[PDB]
Amino acid sequence: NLYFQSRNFIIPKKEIHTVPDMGKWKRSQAYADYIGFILTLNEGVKGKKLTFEYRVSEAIEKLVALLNTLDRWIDETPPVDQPSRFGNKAYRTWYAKLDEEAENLVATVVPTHLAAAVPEVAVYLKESVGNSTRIDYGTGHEAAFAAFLCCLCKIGVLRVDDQIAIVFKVFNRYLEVMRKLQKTYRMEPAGLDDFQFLPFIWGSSQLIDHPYLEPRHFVDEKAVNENHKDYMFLECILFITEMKTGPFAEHSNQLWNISAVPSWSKVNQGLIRMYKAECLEKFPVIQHFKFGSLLPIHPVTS
Repeated sequence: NLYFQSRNFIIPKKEIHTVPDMGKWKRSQAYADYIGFILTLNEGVKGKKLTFEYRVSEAIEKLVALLNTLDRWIDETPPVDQPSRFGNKAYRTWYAKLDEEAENLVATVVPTHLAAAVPEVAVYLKESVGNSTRIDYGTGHEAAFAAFLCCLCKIGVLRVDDQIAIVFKVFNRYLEVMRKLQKTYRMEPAGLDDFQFLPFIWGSSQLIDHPYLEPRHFVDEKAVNENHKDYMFLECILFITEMKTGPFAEHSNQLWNISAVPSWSKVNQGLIRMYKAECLEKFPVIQHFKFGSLLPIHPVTS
């Protein structure tokens, strides 16, 4: 992609200020590029297990290392006894470290000739792990992580051969770290799932045309337990059953209803529509999205 020193980068800022601003978002270059990216990754993983032998580049290993740094800091930042009954205030300590170190982290991944991109790209990383004031996490934070990855593709740090690894290695790791934050700091949800959305899209794509596992099986704990290592969708269900009390039909009714859909292809197609409507076109969710040079607010070009 960008082989020569590049300097025209912009610190991303909010542009969806009120509900009327949703039109400029839907027409934006950023939206087109973002949904394009999600769908490109969705096609790439179709029919493949997490154990598929995919290419792992240096950039991918550096991204995993960046996530491991975040994980280490959780370990270094234990929960505290506190008066409040919701999220644990140690999250704020952990978040402060990420906020101060985000550019340094991103610089481990971005080559020298793209140094000027780091401040722009790091804003997406900073925005992808929850809210320090509320100690909550939602699908807007997840979207910020996907936007971070998208930026790295846009500047050529990640390439087309990396697309399986982006989902199966990097995003997969990110979800592990997010689950650890959610559980360790008792984060509140900021609906399909309390916290996530994308892994259900990419995960259902893995299972398209599966010869044995059908959507009805994801609400069978034994099928989940026996197959979760191969399938991101099933790993998400396992986390829910660990986190929630009582019958699945009652605590996760949307997913329960989805388990009745006849095929994973139809699950995938439906989840894409649902994501666009309930995340990307939902002001309270997507108002968080920031726009710079790489994911810009200007109308999409032809």
